[PDB]
Amino acid sequence: DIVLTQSPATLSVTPGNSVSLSCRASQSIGNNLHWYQQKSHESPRLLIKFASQSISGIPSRFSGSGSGTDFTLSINSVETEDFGMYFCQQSNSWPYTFGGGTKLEIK
Amino acid sequence: KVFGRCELAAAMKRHGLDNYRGYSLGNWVCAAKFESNFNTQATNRNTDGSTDYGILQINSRWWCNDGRTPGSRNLCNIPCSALLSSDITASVNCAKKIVSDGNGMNAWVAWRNRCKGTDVQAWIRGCRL
Amino acid sequence: DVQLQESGPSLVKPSQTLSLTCSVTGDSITSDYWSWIRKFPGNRLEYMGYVSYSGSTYYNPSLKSRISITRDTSKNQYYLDLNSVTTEDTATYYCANWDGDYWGQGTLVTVSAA
Repeated sequence: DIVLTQSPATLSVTPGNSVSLSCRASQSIGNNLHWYQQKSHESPRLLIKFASQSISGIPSRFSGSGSGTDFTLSINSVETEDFGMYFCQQSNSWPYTFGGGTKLEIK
Repeated sequence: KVFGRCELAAAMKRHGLDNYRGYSLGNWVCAAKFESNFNTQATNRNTDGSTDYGILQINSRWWCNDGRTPGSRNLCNIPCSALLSSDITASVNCAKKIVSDGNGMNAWVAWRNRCKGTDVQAWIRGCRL
Repeated sequence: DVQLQESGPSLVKPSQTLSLTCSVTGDSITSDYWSWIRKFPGNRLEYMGYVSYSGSTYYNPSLKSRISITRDTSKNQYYLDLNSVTTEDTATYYCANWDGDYWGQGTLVTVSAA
């Protein structure tokens, strides 16, 4: 299966600062990588689709980039409502697989 | 917009169709060639009142909503007009959902009749990708 | 607009079949592809599978073919059956549309001898 590796596993930041989260695939997946946010006691929320395409209703501070095997999710000026888990998921090949997640916490 | 063969091959690769769900890039370029002759503005009104839209001739009865087709289902959750842009983003997004059904690329009649079983790789050969 | 909600037992025994239901409100199930995803302890997400408009299904090989995803148009809902469960199947189960735009609230199912 396509293996997705996310780093760092955890990242602490002070609100107002920006961060970038990494997701690397074991093989090329084109632009077929979606990013999800998940807070405790909540279901995942789609933030970015197909590596860099925006999602209606998501804050503009969230952006995605990358192609092939290297992708990143960037948050321009983190807000308190952004703390939680972030997962990347590939849809290039079946079975769909998820990265192990990156926890974003207040420093 | 009318794409050049190699121009579309590079664009589709950029849009992640190089090996999407088991289908090599040539399949998509070949499909576009026979479905719309590489024309992003191509439209074809069908008998059932539905219309095929764009470079990949996506149908208004199952995939997009053009607000004029009977039992429309809008499986792609998008307006057909979005599939008529010179920007292939929306068509690719929807085509990916279509091919994700068990029927795969058989959804494209032209692809089935003129591409399936042929050396589809030829469609991306001789191109700077 | 669309709403999804999981329902079913929260406690099951080893070896039995775990069954969950996802009720869809706001539109017909015949108008989208439907999926099941689960979260194991330690923030590990696993895509279980999905059923597309033609009835075709795609199941994660990790489930070793113990999974079944079906639909019921009349009740506008779809289901998840997982046979011969073990404690390794304890997780929070979520239903969601294929696009990833709509999700249920998720439901914890614990597999225990007690």
